[PDB]
Amino acid sequence: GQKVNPVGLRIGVIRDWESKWYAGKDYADFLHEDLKIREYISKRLSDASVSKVEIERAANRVNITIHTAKPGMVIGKGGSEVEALRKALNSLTGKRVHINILEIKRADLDAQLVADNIARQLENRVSFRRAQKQQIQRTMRAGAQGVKTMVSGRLGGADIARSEYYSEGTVPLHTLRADIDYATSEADTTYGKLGVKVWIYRGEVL
Amino acid sequence: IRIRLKAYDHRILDQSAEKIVETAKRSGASVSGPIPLPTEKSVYTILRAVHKYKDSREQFEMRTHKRLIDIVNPTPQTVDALMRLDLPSGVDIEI
Amino acid sequence: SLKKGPFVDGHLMTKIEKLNETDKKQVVKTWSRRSTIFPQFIGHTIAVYDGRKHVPVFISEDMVGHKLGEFAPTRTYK
Amino acid sequence: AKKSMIAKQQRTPKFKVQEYTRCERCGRPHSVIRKFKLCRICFRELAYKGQIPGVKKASW
Amino acid sequence: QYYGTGRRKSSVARVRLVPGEGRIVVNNREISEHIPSAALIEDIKQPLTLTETAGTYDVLVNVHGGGLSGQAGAIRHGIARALLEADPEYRTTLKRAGLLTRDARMKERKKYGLKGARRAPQFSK
Amino acid sequence: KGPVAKRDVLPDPIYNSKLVSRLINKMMIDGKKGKSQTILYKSFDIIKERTGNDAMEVFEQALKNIMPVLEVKARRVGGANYQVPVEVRPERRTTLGLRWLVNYARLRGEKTMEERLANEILDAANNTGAAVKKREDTHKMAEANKAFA
RNA sequence: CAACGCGAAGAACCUUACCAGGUCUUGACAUCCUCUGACAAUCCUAGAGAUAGGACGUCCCCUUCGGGGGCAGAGUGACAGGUGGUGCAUGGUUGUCGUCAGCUCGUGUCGUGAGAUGUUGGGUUAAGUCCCGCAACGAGCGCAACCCUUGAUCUUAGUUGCCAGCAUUCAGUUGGGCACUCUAAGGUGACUGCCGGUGACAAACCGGAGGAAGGUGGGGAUGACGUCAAAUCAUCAUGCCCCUUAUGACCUGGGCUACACACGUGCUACAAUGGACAGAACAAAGGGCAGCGAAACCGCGAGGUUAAGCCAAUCCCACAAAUCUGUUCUCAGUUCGGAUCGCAGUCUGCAACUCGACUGCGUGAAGCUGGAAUCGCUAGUAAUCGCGGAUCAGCAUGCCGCG
RNA sequence: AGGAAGAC
Repeated sequence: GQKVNPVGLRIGVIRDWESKWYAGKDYADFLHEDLKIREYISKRLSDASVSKVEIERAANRVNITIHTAKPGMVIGKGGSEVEALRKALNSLTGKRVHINILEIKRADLDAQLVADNIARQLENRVSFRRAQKQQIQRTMRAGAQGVKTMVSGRLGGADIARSEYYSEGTVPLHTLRADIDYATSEADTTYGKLGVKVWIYRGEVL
Repeated sequence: IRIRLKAYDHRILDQSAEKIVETAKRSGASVSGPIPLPTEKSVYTILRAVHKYKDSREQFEMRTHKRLIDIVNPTPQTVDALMRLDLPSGVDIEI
Repeated sequence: SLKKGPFVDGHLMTKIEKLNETDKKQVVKTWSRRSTIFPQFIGHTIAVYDGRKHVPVFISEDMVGHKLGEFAPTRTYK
Repeated sequence: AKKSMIAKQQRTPKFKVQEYTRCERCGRPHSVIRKFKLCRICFRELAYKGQIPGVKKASW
Repeated sequence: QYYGTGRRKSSVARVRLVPGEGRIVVNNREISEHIPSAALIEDIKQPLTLTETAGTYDVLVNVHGGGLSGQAGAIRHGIARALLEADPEYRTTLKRAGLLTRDARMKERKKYGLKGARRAPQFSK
Repeated sequence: KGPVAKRDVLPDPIYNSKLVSRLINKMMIDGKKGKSQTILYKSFDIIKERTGNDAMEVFEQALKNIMPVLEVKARRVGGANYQVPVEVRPERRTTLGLRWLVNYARLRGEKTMEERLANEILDAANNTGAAVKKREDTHKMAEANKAFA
């Protein structure tokens, strides 16, 4: 009884996939293994706040590129992450891996980082309203064309669970050539479990 | 010799088609145009909800398509050159 | 068991055959509803698991083609 | 109790007809797809995320 | 050797009419045991009689796909294309007479939750 | 809302006999056509030399004798559910006439289809008809209750 | 309404949670302490389950001879597990009103205030869609368009299609060629683009023309703020409850499929707009390698045999029925209808009794178009006729899709 | 100026 997920509605027609390959008659166990890579990358790089990973097959070699938007607390001495990730990933999948990193300039317009920012202030236990206003101000001072933010759950009141919305600019969810970046994040506090949905209208596609 | 290629993304398969035609033409390999082969379809139907409301369903399309090229003359040095030529990771070449 | 004969639990098959080739003995304890009654099993006493107990049944001569399973119905009605 | 039957799923069974299918990314039987080994729930969630590159919205 | 195309209801047909003595044939099998359903007979006899070009051209017809009445509509569109190709001097008279519509009436896509893409199953309070 | 009608033409405008062209090629479809129409044509022949004249005018006065002029609808006024007679548009007249013809022909019941269809054609040809009597039932209700206007 | 062919796109045993029986305590499931550093399989006794002992029967790699690379096991506590309760403790999803056209904000006016205005009024639209007055001027989510598919054509692209134009044969397979259907990229295209009449000349409405379609061409996807404390603790997760010598575990058998009844949804009919038999037919869209399986042979039948071809526009499913011509039945519980019942089988599977499907027989039931009421349906729509597909070893009248 | 119709 809600809107259909906009990234899942945009993929295939305007949005290119995050995976660019084919597997025949071994499709199932490649999906199982590369989701094991994606959960392991998420679990060990949640501190480094990856926006997205994207993979490809190189005829029994796999190429991984990871979008993290900062080298600073991520690359270490420069080779530490690539040795500690490439040997570990070789140990897990048993196949030849290659890894590369990419950065996002104007780094406050990426939705997964925005929802992780909101979630991080929720375990930081600053007030949710201050989190919404500060993130709205951060996204407009970075510059954008529209932001809609939602946080639902038990927001400090024990006996009621209600959502809060905060928006600015235009976010049409029904124009197809619109390039909404959408993100859902999950926050665990002593009050309970809180859901964040942020979706950003960055630009236009002709 | 016939070369097939089958994948999901008809854009990058099209630029792969003129790139292989360009390499074969600059090698002078008695070129033939890439013939469009019919697609293959699989439409899956998923319960929209989790526990209830059987009349609420959604459909998910999978479409994958193939094209074919043919080389008449042998030309083995240029054939080995286009074997050793690099390909993108979506073009999904079959010999 | 449609073309190649009755399909049974061979361990207690050979147990009851080594019973009856020597003597006549007490009831045969079985959990197995699986078995078809072989024609050489005439006159024996079988304790079949009904789900709650092991009901006793005597085997008559007329046990022509049907399996052992119908001796203990598993439902009680009125 | 789910991971007891998950242990049944990864362990080979006694007889080969006793073997059944479970999607094993999320935790259920009952409408697993064979050619993905994902059921409806975790299939549609991870498809809206965007993996399984053949799959998109369907209309004709 | 004028050549026309016709499409109606998931079926195609191609027609070739050359100057003959007025012979009409589909698939090189003749009218009696090849053509039932006399709607096809009025199909094959209407436009040549309404025009003055009846006994001049002979027509070979090739057929692919579909059923009988949709096949007849494909015959209609094929011979209409063949005449507008051959003799365009009264093609405008054929236009406002009609028969050039090429109806888009094809089978409807079945809708989920519905039986025949219009029929909801049944309702009760 | 509003009514709207379309245009469509089956037959040719000129050199086209209306009833003969209808009789050979028009408005009976969806199978069981061929043998039924041949035995129906020879039913027309046996009634042709059963009557002592041309049979088309007695078929057309059969159509007149089945063809209704008025019918009556029910309108809600008061506590009685009164009835209002009405003048009828010609397409509705044709639809009603053919509809009563076919459903009472299939409804009375007889040996088989061609002789029963001819049976109610001749039953409409003479004035003493069953569905004809129903047409005069529609009138005798209409000019029994046309004091309502 | 918005539960009742619903979660289930598939219960013989696992699925399975529920019941009975016999069995477990760091347990198969995650990590630390210490050894052996590689573990297991084959046949018995019970075996149905753990267990207990037996025949080869705890068997890698780096190695400055110290030790490590986590796979296998062994003893230990921190432990792990809960398809157990709480949807009124929650996120995450979904239906509903409803594709209904509405829901609000900024600035500013009016009001002591709650509030109002914009968002009302006139003309049209499917629309809060457009335009003219107006203390309002604007903006945002919605509507419409952009997206996909079906509707005609140009260029390029002709095999695993097309046989037009040709020579060839019962297999028109072939030697030769892309113009057509066909597969498909760029497009061409329909947008109020012209005439007349209304409409204060505006927006719009009606009738006309090359056109494949004229007034969003047909359909899909798309579902605003919110309501129903609507549904789900059955994917995951602090909140309490019992356990951890047990609501947590292992397996065997049973039950989820019972049955005096009442209901929801469907199938098959009650028939001569037919039944039976015989002959000629027209061919959409999907699936195929622990597979799809052609030909031929055997079989009063589902099927069996060795098996050519196919990793697929070639091979198989794929033998489409309703349709069209002949004989019969002549109005009947019948040559309708096929359900229950016995016999004998085929296939799958360790196993078809509880509880699979299908076939050959024989048996032939109720039923002669159904009261109160009640359901769906507007340019292939209802109705019929089939055809695929999905979960799956096997099981359609269920569901999805196609003609 | 054109029907009597209860309760939650």
